[PDB]
Amino acid sequence: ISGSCKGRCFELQEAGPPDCRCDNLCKSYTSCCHDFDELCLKTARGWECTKDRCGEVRNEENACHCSEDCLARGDCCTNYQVVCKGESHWVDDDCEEIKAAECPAGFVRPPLIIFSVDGFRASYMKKGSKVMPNIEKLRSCGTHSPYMRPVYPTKTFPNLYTLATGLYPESHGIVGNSMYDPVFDATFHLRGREKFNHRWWGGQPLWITATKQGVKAGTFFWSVVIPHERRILTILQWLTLPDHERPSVYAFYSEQPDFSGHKYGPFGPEMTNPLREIDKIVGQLMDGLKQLKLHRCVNVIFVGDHGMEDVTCDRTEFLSNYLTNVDDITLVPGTLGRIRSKFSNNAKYDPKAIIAALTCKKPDQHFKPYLKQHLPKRLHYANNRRIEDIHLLVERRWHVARKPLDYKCFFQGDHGFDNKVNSMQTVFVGYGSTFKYKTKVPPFENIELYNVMCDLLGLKPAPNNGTHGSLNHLLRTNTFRPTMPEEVTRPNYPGIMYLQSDFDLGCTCDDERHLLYGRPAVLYRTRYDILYHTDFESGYSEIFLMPLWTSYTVSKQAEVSSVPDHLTSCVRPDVRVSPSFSQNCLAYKNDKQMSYGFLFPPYLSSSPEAKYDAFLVTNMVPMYPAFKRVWNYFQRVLVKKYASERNGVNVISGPIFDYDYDGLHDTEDKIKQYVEGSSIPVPTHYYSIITSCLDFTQPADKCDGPLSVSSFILPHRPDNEESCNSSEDESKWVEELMKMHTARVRDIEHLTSLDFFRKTSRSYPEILTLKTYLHTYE
Ligand SMILES: *[C@@H]1O[C@H](CO)[C@@H](O[C@@H]2O[C@H](CO)[C@@H](O[C@@H]3O[C@H](CO)[C@@H](O)[C@H](O)[C@@H]3O)[C@H](O)[C@H]2NC(C)=O)[C@H](O)[C@H]1NC(C)=O
Ligand SMILES: CC(C)CCC[C@@H](C)[C@H]1CC[C@H]2[C@@H]3[C@H](O)C=C4C[C@@H](O)CC[C@]4(C)[C@H]3CC[C@]12C
Ligand SMILES: CCCCCCCC/C=C/CCCCCCCC(=O)OC[C@@H](O)COP(=O)(O)O
Ligand SMILES: [Ca+2]
Ligand SMILES: [Ca+2]
Ligand SMILES: [Zn+2]
Repeated sequence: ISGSCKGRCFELQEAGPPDCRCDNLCKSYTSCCHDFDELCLKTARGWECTKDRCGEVRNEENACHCSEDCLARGDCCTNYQVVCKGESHWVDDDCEEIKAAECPAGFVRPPLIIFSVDGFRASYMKKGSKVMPNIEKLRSCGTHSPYMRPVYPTKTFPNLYTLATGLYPESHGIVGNSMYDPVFDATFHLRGREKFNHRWWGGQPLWITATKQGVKAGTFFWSVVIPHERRILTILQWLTLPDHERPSVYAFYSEQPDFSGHKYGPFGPEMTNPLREIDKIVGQLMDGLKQLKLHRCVNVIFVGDHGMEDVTCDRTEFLSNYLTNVDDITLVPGTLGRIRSKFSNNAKYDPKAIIAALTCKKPDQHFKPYLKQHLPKRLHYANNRRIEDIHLLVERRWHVARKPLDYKCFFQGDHGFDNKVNSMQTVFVGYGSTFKYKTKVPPFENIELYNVMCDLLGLKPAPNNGTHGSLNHLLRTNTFRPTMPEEVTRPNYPGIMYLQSDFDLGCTCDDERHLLYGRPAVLYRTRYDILYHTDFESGYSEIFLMPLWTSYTVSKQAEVSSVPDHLTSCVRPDVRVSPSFSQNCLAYKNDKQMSYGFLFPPYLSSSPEAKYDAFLVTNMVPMYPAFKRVWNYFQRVLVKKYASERNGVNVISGPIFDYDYDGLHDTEDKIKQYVEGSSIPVPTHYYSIITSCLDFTQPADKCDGPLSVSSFILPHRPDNEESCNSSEDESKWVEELMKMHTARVRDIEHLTSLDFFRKTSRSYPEILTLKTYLHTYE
């Protein structure tokens, strides 16, 4: 019978054009039939059976049933067997390893149930089985990490879609809870019907990837009035559908503990209550799965999207204290700041004046302004038209707003800060057939889970920003095996081919062991030369006229010499490299804005004789004088420091060209600044990979087991306006700037189209785990 919801409640073939709908999203579209809340959302007698309800006569108006025939109809309360058939709650069963998916007949695959909780800070898991018995046993039985790193901004909507796509917000388009698309000339918001339009959403989410490859998904979404218990009973009821109508992947999301976390903060005593109610819902799901004889078949992912931080209104910075006029600008306020012009036609609006008026203007300033290209590359922002040119990175525990008027304490917790902040770290737990038994894994970013979930359903994942294989150690059996990217350009090994008289670069001068993990593979068409020296090895690009990488090893005992005062302006030609593909000092001395540095520092030479190799023209790179304060401190103080703390370090350094701020290696046509009157391109960033042995008892060049690595992508900027303390000695701000721009080896690989750690004696999945490690310093 058409026109009403009986026989169709939460049907997985929902559609507005035909009839009124009865699915779990009819509320959000305001299109439910008149009998939806009467038939599909029954709430009589609650969600728990009792001793007296055992074997009752079927009353169809009850919320859930405790009759005898409910197991066949597939709509018992989740505690039916526990209270009526003497069974035990799943949380009380001992932890028994699942060596193989024990599934009842009919299941092509272990079902995947995604359980998402908003605002579940990683600190919450320290409450134990006293508050959350079901969650802690999922964590101890299955696979878990100390925390999971979200994406920036650490907000629900960008993170929930990132979890479903594996892409950064810059690529899937959901760059914030609120955003303005200038092409649409429209505003995206949390509340409202604008979010329902498909134009805002890029990438390919998990449910679309499953649908396209013949794996039914159903409906991932739940209208907010549908209670959590009804959402669980709906999922369990779907699990009893016939074979070719039963979805394989399911998703539950909960708005707690985000709501209570905002009202009371992450450490409020009121936080205990919602975390009990969340574990109750987890208990209902696992009780129902055991009741369905699926507790040893289903895969369950308990995941969060963002943490929570203590934020009060008394800690809100106001732009009206900084800018002469705030009426000409529109600001996205809160734990992050995005500033654009309020008027289409306003030529009196200039970003350089606003950025300057916001740059180190007050002591104890709790925000920092950035052009989006100058944000730390680990954030992977910028590359989207919905991302404004002016971004304010807000200090943790603080807010920023335009005026005090747009501000009228209502809240005690908030989120959205840098994704490396401790309070923003969230949780991940994997329990089920394919997940490992009682295993802890290192922290990882949520961009990597999309590959795992498709692997759990046999789906080929759409292109994403996870490094497929870096999470292979999460599963019991992996169908996917990573492929080392094959080398595109083979290197040249040039000997001495020229005489020093062949060179007229206008340059003066008054006169294995260093490649520990194999050479980097060049993954694009170019021409470069391998150059061996006593102290360092480098792959010199003949196209960019500078090395793409330079590798050298500093022992724990290595001494730091100094350039003699008569050799400080010494640059020598490389007789192995043609003068046609060499840099020249006349370019640098005629460029009044640019100086030069060295990828291998002459301060770390093993001998004055070998020091002349450091002054080769093939070891030099264009560097602004203000950046040379940062580069020279890193090479002369910090590398020796790192080699002392870590029993030697292997340093791989090189330039990065990303003028279009898309995170990918630029080709020749995208470089927008050269050395004046030259063909020497100006790098936008400089990277370094500092590798040691995880077992510090062994030196870096004699390491047997896993490695310890840390990387940075220092922005090559002509001023130090980013560091407000740059007036003082380099021991008071440089290390802080580098900690801000920490990076994964993976991010350097994207920005240079290179591949590191190819001959390591470790398994490639373990290496893929290393290349995704982010040293957060927190
Ligand atoms: C994160 O992953 C996404 C998706 O893999 C990456 O974005 C993709 O970037 C590539 C390279 O720029 C784009 O490919 C190109 O497509 C154009 C047509 O638009 C055409 O010239 C070629 O087919 C070329 O391959 C691709 O369209 C784009 N896709 C999406 C969905 O964004 C992104 O670069 C990754 N981020 C990082 C930091 O690696
Ligand atoms: C409970 C409501 C208030 C929350 C609104 C839910 C909203 C986030 C969901 C509901 C419908 C979803 C879209 C739909 O599933 C189809 C796809 C196709 C895919 O290629 C891109 C994403 C998209 C458009 C979904 C986006 C998220 C939606 C709007
Ligand atoms: C497949 C992995 C994802 C698991 C399934 C989640 C659904 C897929 C994600 C879709 C992107 C849009 C989110 C869906 C609705 C979000 C429901 C929700 O809970 O929103 C609450 C959020 O406003 C409040 O948090 P904040 O304002 O950021 O503090
Ligand atoms: Ca680029
Ligand atoms: Ca300064
Ligand atoms: Zn949330």
